[PDB]
Amino acid sequence: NDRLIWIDLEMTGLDTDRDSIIEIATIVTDAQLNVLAEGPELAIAHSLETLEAMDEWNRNQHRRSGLWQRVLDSQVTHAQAEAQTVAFLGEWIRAGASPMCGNSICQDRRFLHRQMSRLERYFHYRNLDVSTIKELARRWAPAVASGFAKSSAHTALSDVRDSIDELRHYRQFMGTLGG
Ligand SMILES: [Mg+2]
Repeated sequence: NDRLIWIDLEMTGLDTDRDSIIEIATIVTDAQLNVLAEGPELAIAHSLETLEAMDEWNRNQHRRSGLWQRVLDSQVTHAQAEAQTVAFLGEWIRAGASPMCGNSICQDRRFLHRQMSRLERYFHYRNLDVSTIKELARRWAPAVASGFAKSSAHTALSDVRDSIDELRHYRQFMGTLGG
């Protein structure tokens, strides 16, 4: 172990039962949050009809980021993206060792469970959600949030990259627990 798998996904919506994963990205860091390697960043093939069926903020966001065009042009399926990610991970850590790390990852895990089971099982059942710390800061030390801002970026790779930086930021104000 001593290595963490960070992941983030983009979806068509919020319904963990109906919506679909359209983009995925992973990053492996050591226990001290140093990036060791960036995994494949894949947009997943979906029909134009599926994209227009999304809400409004969703459509605008993905349009502006360019993900909308990557999805239509993509030739990668859920199974293909799953296989490549698992292969990437296989070169850094054995299955079942690392918790799933990121922001609001419970939501992500529920999507993986349905569309990318093999990848879901590659994770330890434990989650490492930066949101938990964000919630505590918000209630106990509001000022601590003022020092961090998320990247302008939009892709999943920058999002996961921001999650690591966010924890890295909070760690400075965690005292003894921060190490
Ligand atoms: Mg996310």
